[PDB]
Amino acid sequence: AMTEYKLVVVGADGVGKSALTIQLIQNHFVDEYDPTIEDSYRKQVVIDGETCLLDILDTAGQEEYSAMRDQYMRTGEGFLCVFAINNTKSFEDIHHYREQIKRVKDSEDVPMVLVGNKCDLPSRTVDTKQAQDLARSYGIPFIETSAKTRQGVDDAFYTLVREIRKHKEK
Ligand SMILES: C#Cc1c(F)ccc2cc(O)cc(-c3ncc4c(N5CCC[C@@](C)(O)C5)nc(OC[C@@]56CCCN5CC(=C(F)F)C6)nc4c3F)c12
Ligand SMILES: Nc1nc2c(ncn2[C@@H]2O[C@H](COP(=O)(O)OP(=O)(O)O)[C@@H](O)[C@H]2O)c(=O)[nH]1
Ligand SMILES: [Mg+2]
Repeated sequence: AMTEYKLVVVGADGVGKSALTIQLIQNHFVDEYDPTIEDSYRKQVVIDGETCLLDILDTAGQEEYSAMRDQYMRTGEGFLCVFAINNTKSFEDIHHYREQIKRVKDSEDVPMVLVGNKCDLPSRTVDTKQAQDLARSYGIPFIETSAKTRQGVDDAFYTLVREIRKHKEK
């Protein structure tokens, strides 16, 4: 049987969560994917010769807390925490997303990757030092992505899978 990995993509509206997920699954860049659609997508990919079936939750919608949303997020094995390099507020928000993951996982050691998306854009307000300092504080990898050019997309998802394996057997 394939090995299943439950991945969850989190961050502010507009950072590129859907664009990154669609690049991974469909190998194209979507300009305008409905900002309100939250769904789980499946990708079969071989990583270090293991056939993986990724279950990727592309988050969306309102800021709502419930036992049922808590429990859904608790089943996540690994999280991509995405901000956009031209969105200071999305970066500032990362501490909150990590706090919510740590709360439902009741752990400081949750497989996570910090993803700085939209690296193709010229209007950079979050410098790489800010990103690297935050990831080092959390003890997690940082990787710059462009969903537009596809730079870093495979790297972000494969690295998260490897972080999950390092944490737990699969
Ligand atoms: C996301 C998320 C999330 C986790 F990563 C882990 C466990 C969670 C448990 C929960 O019950 C709920 C969530 C969750 N759901 C939605 C969430 C959501 N919305 C609106 C912005 C776009 C969206 C896709 O992130 C959905 N937004 C926020 O925080 C939004 C901010 C901005 C305005 C004030 N909020 C707090 C904040 C800071 F910086 F203090 C960021 N968190 C969510 C959340 F924790 C969990
Ligand atoms: N230039 C550029 N635009 C992007 C990138 N990723 C997403 N976008 C655009 O930013 C907007 C929001 O992306 P979306 O994936 O809908 O964000 P989400 O709200 O986090 O799902 C869309 O117009 C995307 O085309 C990227 O890496 N570079
Ligand atoms: Mg989206």
